[PDB]
Amino acid sequence: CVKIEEVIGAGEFGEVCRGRLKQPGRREVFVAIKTLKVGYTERQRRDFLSEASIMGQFDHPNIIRLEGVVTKSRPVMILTEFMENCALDSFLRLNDGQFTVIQLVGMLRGIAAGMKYLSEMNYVHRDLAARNILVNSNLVCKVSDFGLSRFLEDDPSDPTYTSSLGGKIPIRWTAPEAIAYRKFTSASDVWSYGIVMWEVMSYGERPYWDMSNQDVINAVEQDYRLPPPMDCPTALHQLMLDCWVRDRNLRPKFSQIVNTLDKLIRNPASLKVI
Ligand SMILES: *CC(=O)Nc1ccc2c(Nc3ccccc3)ncnc2c1
Repeated sequence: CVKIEEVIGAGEFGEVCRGRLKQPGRREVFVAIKTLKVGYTERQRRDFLSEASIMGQFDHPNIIRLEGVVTKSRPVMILTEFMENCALDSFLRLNDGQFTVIQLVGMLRGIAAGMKYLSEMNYVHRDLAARNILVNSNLVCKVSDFGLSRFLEDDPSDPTYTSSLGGKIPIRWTAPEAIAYRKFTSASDVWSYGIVMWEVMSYGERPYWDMSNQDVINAVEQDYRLPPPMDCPTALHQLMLDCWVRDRNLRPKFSQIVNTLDKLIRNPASLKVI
């Protein structure tokens, strides 16, 4: 059924590799295979498999699909569909200025559609960032998690994640109430989405640049907000500003985000105003 082709990276419970899957009756496809490390503990086997149960609960075109889970043979495997263009952040950094605005709004509409599905089921992601968005050959963007351990680290002195009692926290992507009081809701994912919008419109620039993680929290509290990226339509920036309102009750819902993006797609002339 499954054959590993090449080790593409490492995960927190073992290795992550590219391979092939032969379904009985269906055509052979390229898949991503997660393996459990040799000499694993009772907790590690439970934690690795529980992450498959979370992913296995979702069926949507903009959410990474779980093909199957191997449990009979040791080491155990998690099998998901292959995403040829890899992580959205690196993909945009390599393809700088190569897409029209319509194509970028299309990428954003998919992420928003995927996040709307998650919000319906009262699922809070807690780590929505372009680094956790996977892209396929048809440029379809999918909300991911529990993937590669490695990620882009622009400056280890202002790391992407800061350790917290409950969990790791990505300062630049997290809502100020989430940072301050661990108030993680679908409204704090909306703040993260706004950050993702800015990542997509800037072709993978670092949110807040040179500013330290502490300077970000302070600037945000003093009502600073990221400026519009170069040649970004005003409507999109205004949408990012709605996502970044301090009052979390005024931020749009993911269904409202989808509707605004569909409205901009229906009237493409509106996207000329910069
Ligand atoms: C270029 C590159 O590294 N491409 C990748 C990386 C990761 C990945 C994954 N990750 C994943 C997420 C959750 C569970 C298991 C694996 N899936 C699909 N394609 C890729 C491509």
